[PDB]
Amino acid sequence: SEKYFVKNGQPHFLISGEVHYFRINPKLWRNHLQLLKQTGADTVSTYIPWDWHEIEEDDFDFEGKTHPARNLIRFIKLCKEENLDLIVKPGPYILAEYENQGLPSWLLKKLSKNAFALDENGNVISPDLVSYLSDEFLEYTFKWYDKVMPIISKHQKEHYGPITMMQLCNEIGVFQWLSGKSDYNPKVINLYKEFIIQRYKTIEKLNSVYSTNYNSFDDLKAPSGKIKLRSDYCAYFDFHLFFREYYNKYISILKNKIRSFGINIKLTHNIPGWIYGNASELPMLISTYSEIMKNHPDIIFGLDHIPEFVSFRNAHSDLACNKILEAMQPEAPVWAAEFQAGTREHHVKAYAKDLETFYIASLAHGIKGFNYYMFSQGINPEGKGFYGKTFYFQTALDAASNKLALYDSIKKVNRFIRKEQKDLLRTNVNSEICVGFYKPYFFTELISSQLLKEKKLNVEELGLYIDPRFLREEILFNGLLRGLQTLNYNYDVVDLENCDLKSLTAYKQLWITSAEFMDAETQNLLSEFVLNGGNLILYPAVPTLDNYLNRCEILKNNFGIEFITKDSSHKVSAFGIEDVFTAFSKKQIYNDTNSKPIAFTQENEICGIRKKIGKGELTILGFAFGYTSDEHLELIDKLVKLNKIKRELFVSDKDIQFVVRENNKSRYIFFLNYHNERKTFNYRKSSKSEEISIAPFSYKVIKENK
Amino acid sequence: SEKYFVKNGQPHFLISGEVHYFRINPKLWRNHLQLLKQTGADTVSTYIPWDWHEIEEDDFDFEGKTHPARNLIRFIKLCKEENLDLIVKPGPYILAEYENQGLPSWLLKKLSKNAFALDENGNVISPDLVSYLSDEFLEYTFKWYDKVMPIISKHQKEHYGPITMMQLCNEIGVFQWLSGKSDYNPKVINLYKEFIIQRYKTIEKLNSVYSTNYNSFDDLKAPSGKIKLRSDYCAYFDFHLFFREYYNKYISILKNKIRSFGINIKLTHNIPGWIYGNASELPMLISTYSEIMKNHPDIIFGLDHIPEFVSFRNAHSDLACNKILEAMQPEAPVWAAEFQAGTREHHVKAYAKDLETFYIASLAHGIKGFNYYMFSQGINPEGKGFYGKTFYFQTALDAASNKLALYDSIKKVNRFIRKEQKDLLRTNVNSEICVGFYKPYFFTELISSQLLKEKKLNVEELGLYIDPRFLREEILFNGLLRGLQTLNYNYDVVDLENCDLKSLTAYKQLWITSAEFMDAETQNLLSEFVLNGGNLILYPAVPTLDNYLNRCEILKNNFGIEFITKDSSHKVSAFGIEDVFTAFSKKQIYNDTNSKPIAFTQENEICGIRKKIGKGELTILGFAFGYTSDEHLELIDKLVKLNKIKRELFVSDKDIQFVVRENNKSRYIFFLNYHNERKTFNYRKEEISIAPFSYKVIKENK
Ligand SMILES: CO[C@H]1O[C@H](CO)[C@@H](O)[C@H](O)[C@H]1O
Ligand SMILES: [Ca+2]
Repeated sequence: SEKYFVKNGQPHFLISGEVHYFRINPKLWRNHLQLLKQTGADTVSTYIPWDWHEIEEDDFDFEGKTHPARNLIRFIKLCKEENLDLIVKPGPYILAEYENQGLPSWLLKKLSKNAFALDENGNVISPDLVSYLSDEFLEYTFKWYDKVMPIISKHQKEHYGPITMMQLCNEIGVFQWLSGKSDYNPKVINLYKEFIIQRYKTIEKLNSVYSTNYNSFDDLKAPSGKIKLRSDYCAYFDFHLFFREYYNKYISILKNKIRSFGINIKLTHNIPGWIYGNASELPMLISTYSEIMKNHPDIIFGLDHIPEFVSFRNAHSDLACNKILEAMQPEAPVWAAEFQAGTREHHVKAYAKDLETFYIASLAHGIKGFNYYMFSQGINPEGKGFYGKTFYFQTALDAASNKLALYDSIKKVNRFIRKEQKDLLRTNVNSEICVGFYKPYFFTELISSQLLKEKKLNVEELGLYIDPRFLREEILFNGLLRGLQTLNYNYDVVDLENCDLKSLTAYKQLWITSAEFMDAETQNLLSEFVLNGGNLILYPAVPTLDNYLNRCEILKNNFGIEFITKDSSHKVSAFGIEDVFTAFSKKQIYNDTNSKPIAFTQENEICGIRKKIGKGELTILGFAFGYTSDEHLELIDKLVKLNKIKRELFVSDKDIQFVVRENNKSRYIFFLNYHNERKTFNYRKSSKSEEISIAPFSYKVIKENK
Repeated sequence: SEKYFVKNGQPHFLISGEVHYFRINPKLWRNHLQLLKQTGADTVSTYIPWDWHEIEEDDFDFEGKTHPARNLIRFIKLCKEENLDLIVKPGPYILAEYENQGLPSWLLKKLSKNAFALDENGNVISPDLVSYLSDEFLEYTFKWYDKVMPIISKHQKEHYGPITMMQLCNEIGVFQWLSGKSDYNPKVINLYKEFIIQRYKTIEKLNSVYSTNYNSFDDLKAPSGKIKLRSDYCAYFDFHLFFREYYNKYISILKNKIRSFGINIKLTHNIPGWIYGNASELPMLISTYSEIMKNHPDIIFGLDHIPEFVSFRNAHSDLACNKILEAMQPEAPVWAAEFQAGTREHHVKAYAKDLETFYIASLAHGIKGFNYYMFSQGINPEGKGFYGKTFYFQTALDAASNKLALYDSIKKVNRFIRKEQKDLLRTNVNSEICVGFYKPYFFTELISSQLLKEKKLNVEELGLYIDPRFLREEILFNGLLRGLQTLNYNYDVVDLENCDLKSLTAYKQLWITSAEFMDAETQNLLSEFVLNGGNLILYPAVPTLDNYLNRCEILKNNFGIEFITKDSSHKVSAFGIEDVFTAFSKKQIYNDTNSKPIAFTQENEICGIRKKIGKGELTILGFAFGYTSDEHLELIDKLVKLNKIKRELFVSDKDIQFVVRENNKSRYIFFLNYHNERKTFNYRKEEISIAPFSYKVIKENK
């Protein structure tokens, strides 16, 4: 059942290293490639920068005619001579801390104003930020493709060349994110108007959903400014839906152009979202790719992991991100397109002894392939560095090809991977818990994010109290998922959109973190889940509204629930745990009918119940908790034990993390110490104990035959 | 010349541990105190919560009549029996994750609406947030003081009781910081109007400074909402000055009440500002106490240090805070009133091996005393915790007085401190670099902060491009100060306000991080400094405006500077360093008559010059850099070397931090490894290995 890369009909662990030929003395390219191969890597990865190769308009150099490091053709031939497969990434954007994010200086000087991303006042957001579907931008992008794509096509694996994969552009939308200023370019606003007319057909239908009074579609403007009315929320919701279709149109245009050159290799894209060493916003960015992933089964998305350090402060980010990619892309392996090696920022250190633990933790956490980014340091030639002359620090090789401390860490990890990959790639973890991923709670990058300038969404002005970003960051990502990982309970994540009921029936529990709104399809799905025999844990709210904040009481009615919303102390009791601190004064107070009351407010009013419905079980908690106290871990533990779920190991130190991965042949036990303490502990299988000592911020791996 | 606590006429390192009697079973009070003493700690510290002792209106229990943990008198007696001095903190606010931040529930139910802090519409901001100068709030505070202060008075050291210091209230102004909201209670606004009338005298004078069109003071409304006009910036600037006076009025009323009971012990206050393990906002909180510090030489402010971890990610925060407090409070020792021990937050781990290294780094960085907060965990009685049942985790003792991992680390550090205190407390570092602290750049807690989600200050709307918070956080705190500490160059900080020219002449360089605005007094000070023989480094702007954004070009004119502001690539070259990334497209381009050009834009326009002015030297850079590349460290190193300043040691590993502390007889070398790497190195003016996130201290006789 596992998804993994295959080479010659056998499991293959993809081990790539990033080596920027354009930032390395070409007399040293062969030494970099040999030293990468000698770590057991099978692949090398590089950007092909448009700025570097189209040196002036219609003046192309791929042969080193004008600068030796423009000799892409020679770099491709060296990869083949040194038995490395090649990933190529020709943009048009590369970012890569390259001046203008990779776009030619001559291009950005020549483009007219209507090629750029524009704010609502019509001003350029950034002199290096184009509008993706600008006619002018795509014409010049196509002329760049006309020159680089025949080279890529010629050198594909099917023609005995080394090229196995190509990335389209780079982290689509990472700029509408890192300004939260969204693109109000008129090509964009016109496509949005077409989208709305296609979605609603008549202004009367749009007015019935939004509760607006427009006389025609000509009166409807792109939403801007703060959300003050439920009608503003509806307009922005559709504007988020529109941006997902817009990014799908962009990548669709690039893909159709590439395929016309006879390029049949695997196409990729890369997911941004780590900043300052955690990834709690990454799920919002992956949600922007929802329409690409539905329409392009042949484009594999990989993660850009930037942990910066490896401790309890960020231990849950990589696992929650790996699980959420698997939920949105269940038919392809989970892989890291960019897998931190060294640091992009001199002042933000990357220690070999941290990253080595991150690499092993990533294996425990189900990664199936990765591209060390950056394996080799670079030096920017010709002033091309966005932020300074040196590209990356504390890498595996310096720019001169000297081995640095990280080289032996990568060789060690790669050696274990090559020894074990045949069994390790086929291992699963036994997850008895499924956590639901409700994508619409994530569709807020225009109105609510850690990066956005202006907070545009204030749910209280809409008569709501549960903010979808607060729910998905603090109750779900930093709360439930952090809590389950800390307690060593395995979970899977499932996308609730078009979700097959038969996928959900394998789990002992389904956990749904709900706001006051949820679409009829999902309310119906969860109703059927419980009636047919499922066990559902649902908090902090029974929803009563749909995605447009119109009445939808399907789940409430199907579960026989009556409630009133009342103010009380933040503290509740639940399952006999006193002084559980909850996020809101407002709580759902349930009437006790045909139920067991299991949580109480300070006034002893019922704010949680358990009941039997058809063949299934329902636990509802009308209050919000993440993981900000010890009472929160005790509560998660109690809820898991309601269905007699057990950890795989008894471990004497509750602060040790572990993962058991197994197939029919092999069992791997991964122990992870995310803490600055040398820990001595003992363990045994849940169905004579072994003693282990583990260093600070370190790991152990045990293999068992059978 | 050093400032330090004294005991028996000798230097004394103040070692206190926080132990909340009201959160510990009283059968275990003695065991907690004995275990604290056995670490070498000399003092114990606690709040005395108003809510806990005035159990109903005018019903006081200090003797455990109604709950055994209300026996304050017994706890004071145990402190004396167990040979510990005591710091008491009776509020009225204690915060301390205590319900209602320590105020009685019966008081908050009874107060009239006009006793509360109000929003601009007259709505109560929070049911536990009083107006500091409310007559009804102060009447009830005075009735609390009338019961608790005679007990404190009787138990002073003077009367062979254990009480040696007392804190007034707790983190005054903290609620306005966390919310970004000011108190618009009409009594506060009337005091603001009196402040403005006092400052300007006539509506004509205020109109001339603000460019307003008022016919009288009656037209004048307290500022609110986003700053759109230069006149709104002016009004908000004086609103910040007003709150600094308002906090001084409040602490003065408490102080005078306390002194009326014959309480002659040392009075204290505490400074917050750490967020997620860094402290780049704490200087803004120091700045809120400017008027208290000028008017109360006898109130010692201590720091609340909350590092959470110990690495290169936050290594610079505690030194920069200790140096700024020394600048603002030169006649008292720098001490930590709340010195992290364990963690307030279960999910935010506090490792003994991190905190041990933080404690030794704090000695390197000039700390003279501290109070481990929390030495002892607590259990909230009777649901009185703001949060869950437990108060703090990973402390030295759990609430039951079980020893935890931190206990042995604190005992080890305290043993070293007691062994070395007589000499270590009398050591200083030799700073040849002085960095200017310009308080008006910090006066922004109501309009621009890390906690204020919706920014009210947008300098581009005012025709400015250098934001004072960006400057003070990224160019100063996380840039210059981080860079100097990383490069192992000693610096001192100086308060530029009413600054003595004679004090600046000890230094070989003065570094000024300047926005486009600077008051006439500071422009004149820097003018006189250079003309008299000083070496000034000034960036990223020669200022041309005063604090009210009215023309003021004293420094520009006295230095013969001309410039045009022009847009160019972010990257410049400086002192032959190529590809120096700068924060702004806009840069100052200088006329170079009588000057030497030393920095260039991508098109070779002059964005930095050196010049001789009178007996002194000027280096002006018309661009902003912090520390976000290796070129930035190269540029700081070149600037320091312009005046032949040298590090004290050659250390073979540049990523080892050191501090040399000296007096006439004794030298201490502190080696700090802020990295996850075992490092081996040698040093000279001898080959040593230091574990990850660890330290080594070397003694040299001179
Ligand atoms: C500009 O984008 C870069 O920085 C952001 C913010 O850290 C990352 O999320 C992203 O993966 C990286 O490519
Ligand atoms: Ca001149």
